[PDB]
Amino acid sequence: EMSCAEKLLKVLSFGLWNPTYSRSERQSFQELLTVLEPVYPLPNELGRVSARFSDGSSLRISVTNSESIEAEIRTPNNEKITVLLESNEQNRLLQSLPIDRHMPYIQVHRALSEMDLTDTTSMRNLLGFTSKLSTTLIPHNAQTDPLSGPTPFSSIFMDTCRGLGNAKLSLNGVDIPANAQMLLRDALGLKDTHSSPTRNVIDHGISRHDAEQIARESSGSDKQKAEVVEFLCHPEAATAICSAFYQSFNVPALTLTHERISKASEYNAERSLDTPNACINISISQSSDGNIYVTSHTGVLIMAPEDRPNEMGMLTNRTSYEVPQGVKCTIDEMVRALQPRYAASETYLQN
Amino acid sequence: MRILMLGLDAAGKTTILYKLKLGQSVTTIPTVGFNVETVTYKNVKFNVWDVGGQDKIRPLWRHYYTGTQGLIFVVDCADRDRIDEARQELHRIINDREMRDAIILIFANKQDLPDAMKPHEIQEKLGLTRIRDRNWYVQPSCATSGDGLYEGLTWLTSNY
Amino acid sequence: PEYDYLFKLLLIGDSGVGKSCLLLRFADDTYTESYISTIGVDFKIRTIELDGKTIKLQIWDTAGQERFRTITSSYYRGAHGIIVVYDVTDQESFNNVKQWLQEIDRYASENVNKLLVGNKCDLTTKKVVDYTTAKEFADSLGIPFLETSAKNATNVEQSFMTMAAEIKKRM
Ligand SMILES: Nc1nc2c(ncn2[C@@H]2O[C@H](COP(=O)(O)OP(=O)(O)OP(=O)(O)O)[C@@H](O)[C@H]2O)c(=O)[nH]1
Ligand SMILES: Nc1nc2c(ncn2[C@@H]2O[C@H](COP(=O)(O)OP(=O)(O)O)[C@@H](O)[C@H]2O)c(=O)[nH]1
Ligand SMILES: [Mg+2]
Ligand SMILES: [Mg+2]
Repeated sequence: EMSCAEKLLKVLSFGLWNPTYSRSERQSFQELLTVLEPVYPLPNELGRVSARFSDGSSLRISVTNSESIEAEIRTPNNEKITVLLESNEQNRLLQSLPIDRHMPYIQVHRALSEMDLTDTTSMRNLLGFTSKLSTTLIPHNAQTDPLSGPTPFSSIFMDTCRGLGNAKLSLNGVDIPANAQMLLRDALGLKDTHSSPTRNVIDHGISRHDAEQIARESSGSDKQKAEVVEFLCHPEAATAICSAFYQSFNVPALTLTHERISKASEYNAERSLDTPNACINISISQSSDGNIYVTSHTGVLIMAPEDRPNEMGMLTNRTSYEVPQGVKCTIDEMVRALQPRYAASETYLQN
Repeated sequence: MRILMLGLDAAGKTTILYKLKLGQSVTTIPTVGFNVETVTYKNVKFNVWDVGGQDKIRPLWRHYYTGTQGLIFVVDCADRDRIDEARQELHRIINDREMRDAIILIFANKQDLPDAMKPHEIQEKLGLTRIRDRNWYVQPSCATSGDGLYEGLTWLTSNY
Repeated sequence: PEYDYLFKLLLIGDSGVGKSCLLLRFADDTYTESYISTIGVDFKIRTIELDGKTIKLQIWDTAGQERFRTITSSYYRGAHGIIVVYDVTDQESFNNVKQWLQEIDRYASENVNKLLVGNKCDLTTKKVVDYTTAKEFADSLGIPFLETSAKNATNVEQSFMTMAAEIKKRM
């Protein structure tokens, strides 16, 4: 009766990339790793991850700057179990965790057993995964800073209209399906690509009416749903959701591999590979402390380096930041208050 | 062997250091601090110390002069506008008594680019030709592949 | 070489004014918002037939956010045309049409075929740019301005082939 959380922690500890898995089991793992949602990390931490499984269990992995991996779990019978972990070139543990690290080069990861790149669906299914892997903190100068220049956070609202209902959202592990997002897109008063959130939605957030609905149409226990309601009621929440969809957050990483990114676009335009431009996978979590953390990584097909020809993969430009308690959904405050951390990573198919 | 990698920014140092440590090429990022790895080629271990080349952290190169067995000065064969700026630093490096005595390997990186600059040219440009009473070599290389990167190593080995 | 021509078209303009909707309706004859904002540069292809010649196309789409300015410049190089699109419902996007033209000079070739386009004309109720107001700045510079719509497919085929011919003149 090994608790759900205990399973994942056991796997990641032995090697999520261990080739000995009968593949049948890979499926068994993907379902768990996709439940890991990056949350507000503590001062002396470099990355915190949380996950609330269906067996009532829970996992909480921490990573100090000293790259120390401490973990805590809670079986269905609330049995606080703390387990200290270690990562080696064998299990590549520190890799299968959504944590931006200091690397001299963009991190490179390999997909699992079957994940293939063909249609729109096949793209999302991959991003769901890579977004749960490490990345490389990419520096940004005043000239490439997504919050500098003439018009900072200008398309933050329009970027959301064509975003919601077409992205993989998550609020405290509670997956937000398509119809769910479309409901939010309404409460946010984002009709056409020219409108802005109602003056009321900014000072008070999403009305308790629409908000409560969005929850009902979302995967999660009744207990969990209620949480999503208390979140979508604060003015801050609005600023967190509309910002995560920003399109320029990709500048920091793109200006690094935009060249190889186009080479991938060419190999597809000719191959008629029916695949969208990019995909967005957002993860917003609000700690019981009150802090609001928003992690929005975008996906984009990219061509492998020179040494490895005709091998396509996907770049995962991640952007994590905190939402100060007070920051309201206005093009202005969003620019003065928020300090996003940008980091991407290249993932190539197993071929 | 304690090797010290230096050179102007965007010259392609980190691209080289980690090109040997991994064999495969990676998308290097602007070095703000200093990368130090350990590669073993020709049955000999190398201790490369890639230091940033930003116009700012240029003066911190002296804090690495002492204890240097060899100097690998990477040069962008295409950035002619700053090709001179190279001999400026290079000379200032190989002069300081600290490193007044060490083998000097100059990498002619980016030989793949059109505006490529032939070795014998960089040799006279950097001002290595006139300066004697010292051991050096101009090895042609391309970090994005690995050409010369290993031969440049075999050089340090034979010349020491 | 099964094709007679190889032309590269670039689409620049304020973000949000349908440079993708005009690139999809022309390449795939479709329109929907189920797509997320373009991140960087998109690449599509659509072969046509004009003057009895196989005119294979290579359209390059680019983001609009001011931040993607520096990264997009690396695409104005081998450009045979530049469709500076602007929203005829958003006055702002109409003024910047002049700025996008400047970027073209600094980066795109001196002899790049400039083709102006006012998209999203179906929403006449919320429109702000008279066919005359725009045509003025357009005809003032030798820019074949045409009002199109990726939703009604109005002049989508027309205003696009206009470049396919305007280019065949220099060749
Ligand atoms: N085209 C081309 N690019 C190269 C070549 N070698 C390296 N590069 C690129 O040069 C750029 C900078 O490489 P780095 O090694 O980071 O330069 P650096 O001087 O070590 O960086 P700092 O030390 O931080 O200044 C990267 O994009 C490398 O991939 C080459 O041979 N040809
Ligand atoms: N009603 C209407 N909306 C349009 C039309 N063309 C574009 N749009 C709007 O523009 C959005 C997508 O245009 P988009 O491609 O993202 O602009 P781009 O990012 O600058 O290329 C959609 O959400 C539409 O609401 C049109 O012909 N009619
Ligand atoms: Mg470097
Ligand atoms: Mg677009």
